[PDB]
This record gives sequence, C-alpha cells and structure tokens, in this order.
Amino acid sequence: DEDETTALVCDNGSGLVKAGFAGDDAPRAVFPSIVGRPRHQGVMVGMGQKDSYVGDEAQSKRGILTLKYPIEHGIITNWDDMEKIWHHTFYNELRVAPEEHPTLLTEAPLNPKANREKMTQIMFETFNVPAMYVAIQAVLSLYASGRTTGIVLDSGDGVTHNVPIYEGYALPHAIMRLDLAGRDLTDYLMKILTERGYSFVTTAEREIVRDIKEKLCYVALDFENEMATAASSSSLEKSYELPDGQVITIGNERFRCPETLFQPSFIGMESAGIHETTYNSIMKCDIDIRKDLYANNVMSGGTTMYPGIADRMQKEITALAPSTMKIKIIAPPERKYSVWIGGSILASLSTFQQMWITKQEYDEAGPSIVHRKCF
Amino acid sequence: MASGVTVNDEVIKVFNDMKVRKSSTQEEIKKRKKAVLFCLSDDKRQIIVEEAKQILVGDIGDTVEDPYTSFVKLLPLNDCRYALYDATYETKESKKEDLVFIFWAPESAPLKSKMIYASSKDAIKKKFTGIKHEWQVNGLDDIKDRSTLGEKLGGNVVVSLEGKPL
Amino acid sequence: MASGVTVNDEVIKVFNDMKVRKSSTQEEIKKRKKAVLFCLSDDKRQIIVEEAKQILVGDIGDTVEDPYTSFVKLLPLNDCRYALYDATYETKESKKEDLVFIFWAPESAPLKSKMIYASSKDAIKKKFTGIKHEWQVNGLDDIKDRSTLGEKLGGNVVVSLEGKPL
Repeated sequence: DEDETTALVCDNGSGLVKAGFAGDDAPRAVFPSIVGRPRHQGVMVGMGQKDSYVGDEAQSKRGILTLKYPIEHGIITNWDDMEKIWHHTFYNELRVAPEEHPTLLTEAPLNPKANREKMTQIMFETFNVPAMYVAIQAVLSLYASGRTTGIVLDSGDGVTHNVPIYEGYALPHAIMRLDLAGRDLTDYLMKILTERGYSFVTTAEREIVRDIKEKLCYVALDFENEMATAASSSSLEKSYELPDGQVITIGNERFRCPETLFQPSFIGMESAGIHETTYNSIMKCDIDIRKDLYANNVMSGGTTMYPGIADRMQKEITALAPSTMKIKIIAPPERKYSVWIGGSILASLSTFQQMWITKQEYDEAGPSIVHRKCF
Repeated sequence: MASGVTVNDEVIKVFNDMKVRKSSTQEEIKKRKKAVLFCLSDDKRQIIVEEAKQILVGDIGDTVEDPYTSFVKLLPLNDCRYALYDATYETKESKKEDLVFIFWAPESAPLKSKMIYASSKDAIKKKFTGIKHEWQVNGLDDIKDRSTLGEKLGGNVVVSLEGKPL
Repeated sequence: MASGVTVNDEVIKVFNDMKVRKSSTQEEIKKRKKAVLFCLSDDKRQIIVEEAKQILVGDIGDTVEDPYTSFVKLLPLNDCRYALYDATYETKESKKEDLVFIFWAPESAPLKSKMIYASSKDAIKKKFTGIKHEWQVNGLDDIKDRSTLGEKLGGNVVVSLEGKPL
C-alpha cells in the first residue's frame, strides 16, 4: 500500500523552534522555545489534564507561571524541559504520534559533543521513534543556497552563529558565535521606544514590539546618510496600530535598533560586529580555503529579514578584506526558515541504506550511534 | 446547592479522534471531524455529544463550501452550546491547522441555558489539550463567515481561512 | 527515512573512460571521455548517468569547438546536475591531462532539487576518486566564458587550455 508518509521535521538553533512535515517548505508551527509551569495553583482552579504551558501558552499566561527556555543562549542548558517542547510540538502543535513516524532533527551550532547524543537518546528511549537523523543546522541552508563548502550565518533569536563549512564538515578551530540577536533586539527596541514615553513591559506589548521588529525595522547602508535622508523628508515618524484600535508612533528607532548587531559597542558589549566576526572566523580558517569563503557567505535566520542587511554586509566586508579578492553574500527569500526547509527536504529522502540510526541499532550502538552511522 | 455539571469522556473520545492526525491520503480526508457540537443533558448533571452534525475534511467534495461554513447554518439561535473547530489557514510563511474551542451563547438563547454552560465552560477547557485558540461568541452575526472567524484567531498569518482567501 | 541519496557503481562504468587512458595513436582518440552528465533518478534514490552527449576526442574535429561549450548547450538553466571533465591544459613546466568533478547548481534553481543534489556531493566524490580539481558551477553565466574553466582549477595554468590560448 501507498500513503503520503508524514515523516516529521523539528529545528531549534538559537531559541526559536520550527516544525512541520517532510516536504513542507512552509512550517506547520513556529514558537519561541519557552516552557512555563505554575508558581502555586493552575491557570484555572485545581489541576488540568496538563499544567505545563509551552511557547504561545507560556507567552499568553501572565501572573501564574515560573518559566525557562531550555536554550538560554546558543547551547541547550536543560534537557528535561526540552523533552516537553518536543512532546508539545509532536502531540499538540503538529498533532501526530511520533511512535511510528521517522524524525529529522537539527543540532544547534557550537554545542558540546554529547548534545546530539542526548537528542538521539530522548527520541529513541522516550518518544520511541523508529528511525531518525540529527543534521548540523547550518549545512541544510548551505545546500539550499547551492554550496557544499562556504560560511553560514544564523541570526535566529538568542545568538548569531558563524559557521565556516568545508564539504559538509563545520571547521571546529574556526566556528564563532556572537551572543546578541533578534531576541535582545526586541528588548533594545523597547529600551529606545522608552524615549517616546511608551512604558512597555507585558507579553501583550512584546507581541506589538515583535510586530514592529518584523514589519517596520531595516538596517542602514550608511547610518549618517539614513539619518540625513530621514531629516530631509517631510515624513520619518509613522504610526503603527494595536489590534484593539490604539495607535503608537515609531521613527528612526527602525534603524537605531538593527545597527547594534554591526557594532555591539552601541548596546554596550566589547564584542565586534557580525561582519567582523564573519571575517575573524574566515581569517581563523586554513589559508588554502579562505579564498572561497569570501564568495559564499550564506545569511540564514529570523534577524536576516531586515532590509539592507546583506547589502550592508557586502559593503562592510569589502573594507575588512584585501580588495584584490571579491566578496559575495547570499540571503534567500525564505531565509527565515532556510535551515528547517533543507531539513524537510532531507526528512523526505528514504535512502536509509548508509545511515542505520534506528530503534534496533540504537540498542547495540547506544547514545553515541550518531558518530558511528556516518563516514 | 451549586453542584455544577461534569464532562464525560465521550466528549473526549470524539475530541481525540478529531484532534490527532492519521494517514494523509484518505484518513485525514474522511477520518477527521472538522466540526462537532457538545450539549448539556436534560438531567443537566453532564455535558454530552449528540446528533448535532459532525462533518469531515473531504465532505467539500460530497456537498459543502467547507464544513464550518455549513456548521454556522446549523447552529441553534435559541440555545447555548459548546463547539470545536479545526481551523485551516494557509500562507507561504506557515500552513496553520489550529484546533479552536467555541462557547456559543446567542443573545436570543435563554438565561438558564446561559448560566449553566458559562459556569462549566472552563472545566471542558482544561479537559481539552492541543487547542490553540478560543472564541466566546454570542450570536450568528459574530460567526457568519470565515473572515469574521479569522479575526478572532488574529495575527497577519490568516491570508486564507478554510480554502477561501481573505 | 531522513537520509541522503546513495550512488552505486553504474557511474564507475562511465568514469572507466576517464580513470585510465589507452594508447594515444588510436584508442584515446575514441575512448578518452571529455564530458558526461549525471542526474538524480526521479524515483528519488540514486544519481545515474544522463546519456545526453557523452563527448570524447574524435568529435572535437567534426563539430565540438570546445568539449564543454557543446555541453553548455544542454545543461538546464534552473535545475541541478552532476558532471565530469577530463581537462587538457598546457602549463609552463608540464602538459596536464587531469580529471575534474563538476557540481551544476544554478543560483535560481529549486531548494528541493539543490538540497538532494548537494547532499550527494560526498557520495559521488568518494566514488569518482582520481579527480584533481572541482568546478562549482553556479549557472550558465559562470562557465560560458572559456577562461574560468582554468580559474576553477586554481588559475595557475597560464599557458593554454582545451586547444585555446590561456
């Protein structure tokens, strides 16, 4: 018999979860990787059939929960609530039984050896998944760009990752991270909307500040030019509107917000910008391959959705790099999801014949199977 | 003595079958309920399910525009009820298939259907899990098309609801 | 099953005509393969040969201005492929006659072709051992120019290539 065999896809890199089915180019669910549970009694009096509230349920239930993200930076810092994110993803967001359906998962860049093995473990011992693979996240968007060798940037939520890759292997002497991204840019956005007297604090306003971050914020090509061009216009200040009909105004905050990713000195870290971190990462790669990393800078992740960011990156890196060499940046249309999209395409491939990460083989090879079911 | 009412898991047996996905090439099409109604008993100690029409995902071929725009043409204008809807909205960013809980309590429905369904409303809301959204709806004009249903899910992701572009 | 496509030894038949020579007086002029194309079989499991102009060292006299230039009038504008080349190039201190592996993946081509093809790079690159250069080909307008068939080898040739000045 024949059925559209619904193999499962889940991805997390920097605290934003994406999920759907093998062959979907558009997710069935996307949520922030937060779990909350009661500080005393449940959300309505007595116990429910659950009293743990993930993502959207954690975000919309103020006054009642103690909360964690199992990924407080770029590394997974808890597994026992990360279990409950996957459980909610499968059985509540996607609404499938993973018991009989194969899974593609992604390892988040710059994480210790055991992180993919503890992922492999929980999938075979707790969820009972029949066959699975843990990919490195970055290579799926490298392959979707049309590279097998190059350098990948994530800038998802809670970190920017910078991952040089040669022929599917990420270079462990030269991989880099910058612990500022789309998360803390939401909080910096309300730290400057404070200058207009908007006393924002709640999750119900973090909704609106997210919506300004997606629909209104852009990177400057020249920060002095974009300030002068705004001041020489008869409109720079513009209203956004809250779903209940109330109105809020935003101006130059739209590019003052993004700019601190090109220099963390503005939000007050010592850390260098994403272009500087990219070229420092390239500079720490081997001399016989640095040449091709210049042309193959793949921009993935949620924070790459600001206009001007790839265009600025090419203009910035050409001041850092010896100008005999030539720079090329690539930022896909679906750059927001690109790593999970390449995961969905990998999930749909049935050619298991040189993999063998399965719930038979697991019980001989153990948690470390993932390092002995690859070349 | 203020006893209240209780949900028997016959309401949850149909919820489980409705909620969870199965085989895509047939059993998503005609072994998923897309709409159901839940009702107070004549006794009034319990919530039940009855003949109050369930419809599936494939029945758009056999009969209707879509199952839920058929369901709103079958809602009782003079009684309060609970309903359940698996709301499909589609875009390039996400293909969201969310299960929604509905409290139906018409302006024309009587005060002593109202107060009973309203006080037991959030007992059933804790028995269901893998609901994403909820509606408190109070007449036909609050529910009369998909575009008025999409507003109460909200965001900007509902570019289409139930196969109809908004 | 979450697992990339597997290449088998059908491709090693076509690469026999590359991996070894014969005598230059006749046999190389009928049996050195200069260009050949490979594709994903749409059962979605393996990379096979695409039997659409296997180019050699006779055909260069009859019509084929450069071997690859006749092959660039087949290659799909918006879809991915794999190819091989036996590159004939004169340097300052050696005549080289060296095998090259080509990844064809146009910049505008579908992600859903790109990912399956690109993840097979490892699998084909293990089997086609005895290659000395790798051409990343990002579309037509990254290889229609005759010089970059030398640059993608490392450029350091600087005398002649394919019978043309370099």
